[PDB]
Amino acid sequence: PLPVDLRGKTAFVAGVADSNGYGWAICKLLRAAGARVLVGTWPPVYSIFKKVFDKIYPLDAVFDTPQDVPPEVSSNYAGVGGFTISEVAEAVRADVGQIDILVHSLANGPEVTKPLLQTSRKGYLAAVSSSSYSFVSLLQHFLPLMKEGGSALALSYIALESDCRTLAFEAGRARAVRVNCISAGPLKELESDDVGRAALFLLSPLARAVTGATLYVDNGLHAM
Amino acid sequence: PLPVDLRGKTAFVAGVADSNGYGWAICKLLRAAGARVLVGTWPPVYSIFKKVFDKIYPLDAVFDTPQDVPPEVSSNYAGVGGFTISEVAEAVRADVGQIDILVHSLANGPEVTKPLLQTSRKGYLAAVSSSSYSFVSLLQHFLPLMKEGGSALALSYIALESDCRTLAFEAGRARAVRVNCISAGPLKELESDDVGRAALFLLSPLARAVTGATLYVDNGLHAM
Repeated sequence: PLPVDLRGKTAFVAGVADSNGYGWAICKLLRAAGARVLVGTWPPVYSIFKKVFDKIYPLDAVFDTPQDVPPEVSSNYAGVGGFTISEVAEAVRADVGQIDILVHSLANGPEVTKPLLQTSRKGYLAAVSSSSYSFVSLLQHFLPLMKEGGSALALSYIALESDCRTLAFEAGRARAVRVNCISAGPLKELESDDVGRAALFLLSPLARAVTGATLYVDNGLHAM
Repeated sequence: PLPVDLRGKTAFVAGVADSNGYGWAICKLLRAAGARVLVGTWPPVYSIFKKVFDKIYPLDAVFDTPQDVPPEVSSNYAGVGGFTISEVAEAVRADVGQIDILVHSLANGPEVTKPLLQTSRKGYLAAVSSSSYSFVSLLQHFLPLMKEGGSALALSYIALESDCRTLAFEAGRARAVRVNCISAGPLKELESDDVGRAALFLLSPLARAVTGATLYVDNGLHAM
């Protein structure tokens, strides 16, 4: 009925913080369906890991290259091995050469919900950078490494409907790579696996004709 | 990973005209997942069937009550027995009493895509009526027979994003029924299997947290 065999494919999933998170859920769903799973985890949580997935890398998706990492954040993060997006993507390439699936688990609560008059330039751009741009970059740096017909999904929880359709167009002409987004509510009950299943579906041949879609997994919350 | 077990559930699929359509596809998919499939077919094509689905009814979703059927259509459609939406819904209720799934396959070609200045009132309202209202009515008359937590899907192929979100809200407060829509392209390419599988996903417990969604199964055509 809804067959999902990912055995031969491998996936890189960015943004795996805790256990009861949507990101972790997806790792299982992909791992269960047979895919090979590479994970990019916030540097801190990475060490308490390096000491579900077939391989893990430290990754702070808000940094693109070493030059963006401020001297303080730098030495802190100590002896971990490049955590910026360009560095992790290099590592993945050396380690597997090509991936079929790309997932970004992007949790963004505080800002971008705060009324504009109460905001600050630095804090407003930090939320844009962190809540939406990071995915653009992660895709930018991982796209040249994705098989044609690969699939990318950006997950946001707790309007990228733009970047999505746009990145769907750009990544499509580029390598015929589907790009989709899931906008979830915090976890009419909503469990991680609710997002994990919708995620799994979009990320598989089952949705081969689906790209540029934003699906709200929030029990009717959005627009209702 | 994407288990779909509909055994103890029954569905009424409206539209089913040909054998190489998305509608027919979904009947098989639902049946395959174990569901009991009730079919509403255009009166004419129904007489050929009366000679996948566990039961079929003659149905012209553009008519709500007998009084809507003009004498030219009455006498023609002959000896089929009540094909309006109110009459079919009555028959389904008598035969099974309650359904878990409702699907509408709407095919709307040339009309409604034609430039406004090039249209006529009668022809404009005729396209609204059958390309979108028919679903409102079909849902209006079937909702009372749907189990709480039921699932409804409007399929349009070859605008109604808010009409979908609206019916999602109303049917939500009402019977806690999910309402979603697929906007497909004509028959990586695009085959019934693609739509039918996305249909199956939204209609199953897998998409339990999904309502008011409009998903374009058109290889990125729309939104790009």
